[PDB]
Amino acid sequence: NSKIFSPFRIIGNVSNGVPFATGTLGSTFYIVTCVGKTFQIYDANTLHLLFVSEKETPSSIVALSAHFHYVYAAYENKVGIYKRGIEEHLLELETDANVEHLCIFGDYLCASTDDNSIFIYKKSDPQDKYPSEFYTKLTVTEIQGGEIVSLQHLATYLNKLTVVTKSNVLLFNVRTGKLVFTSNEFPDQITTAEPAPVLDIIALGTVTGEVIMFNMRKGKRIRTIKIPQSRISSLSFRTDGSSHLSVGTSSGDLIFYDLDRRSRIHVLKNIHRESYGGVTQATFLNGQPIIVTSGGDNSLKEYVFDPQPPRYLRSRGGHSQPPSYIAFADSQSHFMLSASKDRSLWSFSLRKDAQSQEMSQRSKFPEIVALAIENARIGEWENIITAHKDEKFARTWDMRNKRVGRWTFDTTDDGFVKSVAMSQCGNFGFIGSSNGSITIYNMQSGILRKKYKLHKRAVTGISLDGMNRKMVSCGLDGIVGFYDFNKSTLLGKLKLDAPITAMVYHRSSDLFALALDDLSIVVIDAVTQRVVRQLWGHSNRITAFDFSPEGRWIVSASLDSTIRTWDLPTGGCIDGIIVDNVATNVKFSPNGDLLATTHVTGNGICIWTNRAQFKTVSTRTIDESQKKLDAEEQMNKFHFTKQLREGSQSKDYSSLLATLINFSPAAVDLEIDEIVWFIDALTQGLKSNKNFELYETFMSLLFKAHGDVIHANNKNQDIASALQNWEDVHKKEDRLDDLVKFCMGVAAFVTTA
Amino acid sequence: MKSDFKFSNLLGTVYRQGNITFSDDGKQLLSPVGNRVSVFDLINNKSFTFEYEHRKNIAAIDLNKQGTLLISIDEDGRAILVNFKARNVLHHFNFKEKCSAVKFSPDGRLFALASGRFLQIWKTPDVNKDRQFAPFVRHRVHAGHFQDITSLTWSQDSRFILTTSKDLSAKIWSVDSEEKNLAATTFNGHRDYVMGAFFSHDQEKIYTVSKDGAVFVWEFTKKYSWRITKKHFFYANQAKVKCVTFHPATRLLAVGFTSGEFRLYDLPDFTLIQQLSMGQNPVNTVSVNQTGEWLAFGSSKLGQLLVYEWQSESYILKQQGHFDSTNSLAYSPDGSRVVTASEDGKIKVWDITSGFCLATFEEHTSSVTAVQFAKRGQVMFSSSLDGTVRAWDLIRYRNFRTFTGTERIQFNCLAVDPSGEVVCAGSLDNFDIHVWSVQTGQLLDALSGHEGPVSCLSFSQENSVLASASWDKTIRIWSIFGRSQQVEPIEVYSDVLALSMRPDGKEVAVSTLKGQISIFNIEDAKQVGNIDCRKDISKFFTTIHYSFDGMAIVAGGNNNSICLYDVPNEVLLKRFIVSRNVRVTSVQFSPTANAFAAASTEGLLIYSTNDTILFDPFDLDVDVTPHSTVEALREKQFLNALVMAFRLNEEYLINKVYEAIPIKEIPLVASNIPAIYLPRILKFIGDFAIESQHIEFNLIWIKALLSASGGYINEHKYLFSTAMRSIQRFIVRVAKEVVNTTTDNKYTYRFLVST
Amino acid sequence: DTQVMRTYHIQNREDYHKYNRICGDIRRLANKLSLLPPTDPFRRKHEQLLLDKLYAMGVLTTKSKISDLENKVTVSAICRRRLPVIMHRLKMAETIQDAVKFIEQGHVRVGPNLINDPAYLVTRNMEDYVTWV
RNA sequence: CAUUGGUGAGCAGCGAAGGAUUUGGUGGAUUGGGGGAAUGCCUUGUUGA
Repeated sequence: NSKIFSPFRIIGNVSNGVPFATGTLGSTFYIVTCVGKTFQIYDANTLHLLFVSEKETPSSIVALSAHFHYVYAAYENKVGIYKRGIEEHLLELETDANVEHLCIFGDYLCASTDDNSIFIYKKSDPQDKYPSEFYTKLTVTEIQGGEIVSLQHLATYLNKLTVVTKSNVLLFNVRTGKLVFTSNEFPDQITTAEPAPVLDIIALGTVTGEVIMFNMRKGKRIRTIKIPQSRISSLSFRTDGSSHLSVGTSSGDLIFYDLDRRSRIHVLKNIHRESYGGVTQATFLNGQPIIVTSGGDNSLKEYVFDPQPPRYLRSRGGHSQPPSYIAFADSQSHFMLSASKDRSLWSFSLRKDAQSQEMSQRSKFPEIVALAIENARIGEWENIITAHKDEKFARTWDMRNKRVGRWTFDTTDDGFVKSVAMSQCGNFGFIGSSNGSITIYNMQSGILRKKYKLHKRAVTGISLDGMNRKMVSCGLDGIVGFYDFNKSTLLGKLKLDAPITAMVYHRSSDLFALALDDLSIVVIDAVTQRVVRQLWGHSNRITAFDFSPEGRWIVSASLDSTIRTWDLPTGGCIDGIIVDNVATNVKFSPNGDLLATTHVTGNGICIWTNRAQFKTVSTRTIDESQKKLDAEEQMNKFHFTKQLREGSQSKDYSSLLATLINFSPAAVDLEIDEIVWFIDALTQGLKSNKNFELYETFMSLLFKAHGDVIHANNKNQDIASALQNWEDVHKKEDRLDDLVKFCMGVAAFVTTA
Repeated sequence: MKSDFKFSNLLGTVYRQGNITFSDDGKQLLSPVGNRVSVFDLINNKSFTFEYEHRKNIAAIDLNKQGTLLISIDEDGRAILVNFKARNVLHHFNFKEKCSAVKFSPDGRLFALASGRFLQIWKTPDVNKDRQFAPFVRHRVHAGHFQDITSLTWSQDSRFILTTSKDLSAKIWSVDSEEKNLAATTFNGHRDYVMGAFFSHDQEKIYTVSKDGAVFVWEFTKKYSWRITKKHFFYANQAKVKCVTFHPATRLLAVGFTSGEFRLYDLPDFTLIQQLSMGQNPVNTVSVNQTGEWLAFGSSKLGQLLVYEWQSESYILKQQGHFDSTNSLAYSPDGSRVVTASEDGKIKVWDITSGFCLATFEEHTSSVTAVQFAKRGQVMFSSSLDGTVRAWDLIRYRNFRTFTGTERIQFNCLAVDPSGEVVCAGSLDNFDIHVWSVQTGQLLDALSGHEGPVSCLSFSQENSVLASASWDKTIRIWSIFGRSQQVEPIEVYSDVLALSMRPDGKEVAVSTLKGQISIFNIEDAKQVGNIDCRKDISKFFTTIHYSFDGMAIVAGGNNNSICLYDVPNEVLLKRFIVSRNVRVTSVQFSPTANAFAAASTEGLLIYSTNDTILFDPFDLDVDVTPHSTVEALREKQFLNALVMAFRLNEEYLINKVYEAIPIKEIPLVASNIPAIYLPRILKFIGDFAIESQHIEFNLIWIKALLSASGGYINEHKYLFSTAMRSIQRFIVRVAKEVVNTTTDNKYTYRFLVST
Repeated sequence: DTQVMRTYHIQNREDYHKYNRICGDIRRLANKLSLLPPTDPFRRKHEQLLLDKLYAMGVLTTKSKISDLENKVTVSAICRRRLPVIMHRLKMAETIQDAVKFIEQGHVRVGPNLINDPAYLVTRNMEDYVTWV
């Protein structure tokens, strides 16, 4: 529907809170993490971006499952059987209830709903790829047990399903639908269950910190573990020979407990945010001492046991809160800097791996109001200036080392940092305080170099030309400050009707647009020191606006859900993009290809595609709520007879001229009376006011090959009648040479003079 | 300027080893090179795309049936997808390893990969966009084999697979699991290694060849089996089949060898049409026309970089050279023509703006160190290490003189006067510069004034002052046409290799003994000194040039980029060349002021000044609508229509508002235009003139505009000199074209009176 | 032989095998031109044409005679033409191995160019241009 | 006479309940000539079986 951009992809998503799946990849494993209406498939040992869902679901996926080479996605009444991200099959359950948990064993599919009804599916053949046929329906009445917590299956339990409830544990014979075992009423509500690699024993983690080692054959406890003040969220067992216990908590802590020696080994302290659920799923590797933890904080972590406390191995994560301010880190369109209000500092890759890395602050830094980035001085010194909320200093950063700088930048006027800027050469930083002072520092040595004070209110945007000559500024007292960078002279100032909130500057055209409080966009030519453009139509405040790299477009993002493309050669709005999740940041790529938009909801970054293969479009607003090759070809260094007889009776040589001008260098063709009608074609060709460049060729080849046939040794025959019809308009064609003598002679004179 | 500067063309067609393929149209030529990918046409050769994501040096390219799906394959073995204009719509990481064979389906539906020791079939999507993490979906796999697939043939049905591998077996696979003839029948019985297997399009004949030049044809019969059609036993060729291809006419074979020849064969007769040997350098790749009219073949990097087009009736259609690395460039007095200097000892002529190589000159005993013209155009010159320096003509084919007379093996630098009267040459190890006459070649006086070796020789447009840079921390000024010599200035730092001059005789730039670049006047007052060279993959200052507009300089070292500066202190741009393993050795500017030069091991030439980027010359949006106000100014007020038209920079507007107005209004508008709207349209009109066929049209424009302010543009030179060049080249090129046909049509009627 | 490799500290034995063939190219060429009658001006001129090249090549440092072509042409004359061998002679360096390591970590500048190749060959006349860093 | 080299003591300022210096492993990203025969060989002829 949009006339420039198309929704392209979202970068910055790892997890959402759904417990991950794990499956077999030959000998290693794969991990299925959820995004929402999308999921992601990763390596176990190396965590490479392997696969993704090729098509979005109608709603968010509730439960994830991983069979040997298959991924089973649970939503509204449908489960997608996928392989390698590709939809191989889709079951629709015969209900309107919502699917909660799944279980797969032998030849079975277990599909639990929120109405305590489970649909059991069976394979037609045991060598089939998947169950597809409705076998039976079981219903759990309230007199049989509580609400179903999970669906599990222990060792040696053929045709028997473990359905754990809030009140008791149920054991079914799914070949018959019979409940072969019911357990007693349990005092504590069960939140987490886990299969054991030992026979007939299931773990039952309660709502409080109690682990119930529960026998399934006899139906009794042997052991329970009392944890003071914890809600058990995830449980996993070390299956490399050592019998241990991991206890996920809602706090984000992970409790390492030893089973045989009866001791608490360790606890990981707040590796996931308790506000985002804490540890949603924690799973050891089968035969390896590596546990992988997930949370609702857009991250996943990995931990190893070095043969002992665990060791932090590697992790892949993003911002836990939706992004606030971003910047393209390179013109090669590979890296970016992203900063959100979760006090995190991430830097993203844009290639097929799409990897990420959080910047090193080496308890977080306060959240960020402004960014300043360049690409000329990576590795040589610091290249990032960050403006934090409620701080009187700025923080420098190195993109090369991914590590914080050595220089904090005090405003020296008792005011908070409100606008940061950098020079294109990467030498000087420009900061504008909340009191109005703008200091120039040296990015190599961190020194005070220069200080200005003209604004009496907070400085909201600072820039400089790429020639490092004229420095522009905008303040809340309506002031637009024009400085010389070489001197300290006030070159100019302009006063507007509204205070200015942001300054974005186009360097290679020396224009800068300004978001004002009067809902207008003031684009300014800097060399004139003149307000030149102003844009109207935005009903609400604009927070993000950026220049097209060719300087022709400005797409802006406003609070009234308007993302409008603005064409500068006409000064009007040519496109408006009306969304439901409004973009907090719109950022033009250095190449003319992509767009970086961060939104209100969603921790990832939607990238938008300008098609850029064509356009001539100009439609409007508000909607839904050669020439030398032939003459060079003339010299040689080493049918149509219908048409001449049709033109023999009439004026029909435009078609023959079309065949000659189409193809066929006709020195060989015109060799195979008729030449009189050819001269008739020459006069009709001279009748038009075009193609005389071909006419010169035709008359020339007429002289060359058949000039003896023209000669005929006794002239003034009927040939000289048609030639007499030729020379008189040849004299009309003799005018053109003196014009060329004028042009070449005057150009030669001014060449001399 | 403020333009984007990049290569939409290059220097040299094929410098590294690559494949070869035509288009489906037959009027386009796909000519790859080892590092990047460029697409050509038949007439008016232009570099179309630039696919560069390679870190290893090989490339494979083919289109499906309509030329919109284009790939390249390096040794890394991943896929890039561009439409027509190097967009990189899809960046599909395919593998870590390379691929031996790869082929589309002829219906454009399926896709064929041969790697490892297996077979991989992938989905071919239509004309679309990105948004795909994996746009390629597996259709089928076919397993197993014994080892890696060496060659591949398909079917017109797109359901049959006839292939061969290193295991001397021609295996068979069904595409859509149809099991065509229910078998995977391998064809064997070969005495030597099978180089090529090709399936005939009649569904009847089975073509096989082995490396001994023996051809075996088998039948489509699966008593009831595939029997023999024909056998061969050649033991007299003593060669190896390097490349083999089959014709769509299904009648001929074209065989390329390691021996440096190319042999023609007929399939039912098994006869030699003709063999063509041109040397010992082998033919690497070969491509066939889709109807088989023209015959082209690729060759190795160590062999020939020379690819020749051919026919079925044995005559060459297109020839090309491009031997080893470029040492220097030289701009023609019209600038459209480009000569090359190389290590071989040859100088080659290249109108590479249209791709053509007309001729060359070859009299050298050793390599060439520099090339330079004379602005008269009558003569160009050779600066080589041959022991002499010889003079040359354009199209008359005569070495005028070889200038020498002392024992010398190394002639490094050179300078001439603009009059062409005297030529001075700087000897490297000998501390003497030698003058030579245009009359006979006389050595009148010898100039022993040096204590270090010379490094640059540059003469001014003022034509009174010779500038020289030597390797002794001393800059040298000289006068010949007066009565004496001038006291040479003393530099502060820096033995100088690279020197640059203004064509006014006032501004002079020196490269220091490091990455600092300092410029100064004729009164030796230093204007700028530019900071050292960055960019680790130690300092270089090897080449420098003062731009012809007089507002910029271009700096070149050898750290794989190029640097841009203006007359004030600052950097204009820095353009880095992305390449894996010195780069720059000669920099000068174009006389038409559209690009500049760069001599390298690779060879890359143009800098692409563009107009699609929006500019604001004279506050454009005071003229509010760019269309309706113009449509108002096409009825009335033709003076303001052009003043409004210059403030815009949309060429789809410029041709129409420039076209619409009548003839009589043209001298009036030429009379009343301001002088600040002038140089860009007088610059643009010369490049715009060469394309269109409205010559009398622009002719009446440039007579009035040229007659309008001749004294002012005579007062405002160094810009209207360049625009003057850009129009004068069009003037003489059309002029010599139309005068000849004017006289050859003129004499006819008097000859009619004769006899 | 073996100690000549040890004294000159050559990286490869095949590098010794290269220059023996390069000497062997000269030596049979020294033979065939010597197998001529003495009255030939072709013979007398072209011996001098070969000698005058090899002076500036640095193989014949001093001025030599006709019979020294059979004599003075050795592999070791080529082995002295290497870069660190020349470097040790003019006494800006200190040992043989010290001349090696400065080319290794890059402290030698020959004229305007930086050179770090260990197999660099030095002529008789270009040797004035080796500068420090 | 030179806050001249080294050594050691003390004070101002800067921080305050620790600071400074070094090293190891693990994890990720990124890269041949000249002569020669009795004698061996090659090639050709020859002798009979």
